[PDB]
Amino acid sequence: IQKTPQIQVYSRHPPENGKPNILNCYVTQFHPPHIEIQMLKNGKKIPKVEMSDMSFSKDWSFYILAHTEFTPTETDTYACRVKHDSMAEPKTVYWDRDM
Amino acid sequence: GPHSLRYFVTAVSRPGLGEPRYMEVGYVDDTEFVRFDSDAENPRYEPRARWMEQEGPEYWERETQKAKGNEQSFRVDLRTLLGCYNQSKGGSHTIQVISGCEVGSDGRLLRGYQQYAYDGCDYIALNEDLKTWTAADMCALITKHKWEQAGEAERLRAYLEGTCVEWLRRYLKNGNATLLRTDSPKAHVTHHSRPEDKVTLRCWALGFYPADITLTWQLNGEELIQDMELVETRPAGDGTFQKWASVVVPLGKEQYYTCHVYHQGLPEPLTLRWEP
Amino acid sequence: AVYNFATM
Repeated sequence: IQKTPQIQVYSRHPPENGKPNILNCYVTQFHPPHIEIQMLKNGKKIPKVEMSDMSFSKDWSFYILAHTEFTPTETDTYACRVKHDSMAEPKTVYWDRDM
Repeated sequence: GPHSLRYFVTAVSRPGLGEPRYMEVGYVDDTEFVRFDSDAENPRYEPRARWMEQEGPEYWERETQKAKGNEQSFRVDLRTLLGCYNQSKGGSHTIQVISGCEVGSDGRLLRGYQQYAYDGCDYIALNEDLKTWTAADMCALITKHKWEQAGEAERLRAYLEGTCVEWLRRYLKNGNATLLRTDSPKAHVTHHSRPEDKVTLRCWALGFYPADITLTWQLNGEELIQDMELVETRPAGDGTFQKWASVVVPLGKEQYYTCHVYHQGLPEPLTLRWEP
Repeated sequence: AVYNFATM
């Protein structure tokens, strides 16, 4: 009855170096509810990430959003790392500014 | 244009680590507006929308106390179901509930609902008549009988037809500026090369509210049903939403594909093309 | 405003 999280990373606005933005990590369709979600800047945990928009779909799977404010630069990298019982090892999804 | 008030309620046990975690999250439409979390430093009902500033401490106290009673009742449920299912004391389990109502633009009740699950499967639900229950297995049959005997559905129906509708009208009034707004999507198209002389064209829609939206790819006045990929509409961290949808086309044929965006905030739908 | 749930 275990369901594997789908993980999606994206910014609020089209990224521009030097302009304030919001980075999002939306983690969805998972079960059971216990989960660890970390946002990373250059391999290092970003402190003070907000968790919001917790809900469930009609088949009861869990949805949740992590977000944080950020200002992109040419070389800063961003990712979301998720730990969940459905997965043997943590899954890391990288922000792709050109997607 | 209907509106809804929904609460998402979850209780999750954690043997070896103390009391279950307990959480209630409330939404008006697609906007989070209140939250209670037993793991908080100071567990209490809290505003999640700026307009909820309009409620006085009385409200926060009342809701917090209700939430604390709910927490206790769900701790009891976890134990009850553990027994009824003859399950080990060692495993974590989850109860989930969605509870709420929908009203029309005239403020009149359209529908009310309350549905429970255990370990992510249907457990019991209030029927559309707001009078009778449907239980999904033999343990839920026990709960159904208890609730029939205690007149629970009549109690619930009074809340769904009374309290729930009335608070929803008040939230809609108080948060009018936020909740009744329309933010128009802003859209653009990206281009990605592929093996075999084919291209990915991805249509983005950003910055919109409310969440309902439609994106389509067209070839020759016709809509593409195949090779079209997408994501579920998702929150962007500031109370707006975004979406994308892509199609794979033959390289050199890009200009013949168009993306269409339909939204409450677009008097005319958007038509976009890959701009090299 | 949230419902005051009954035990199961």
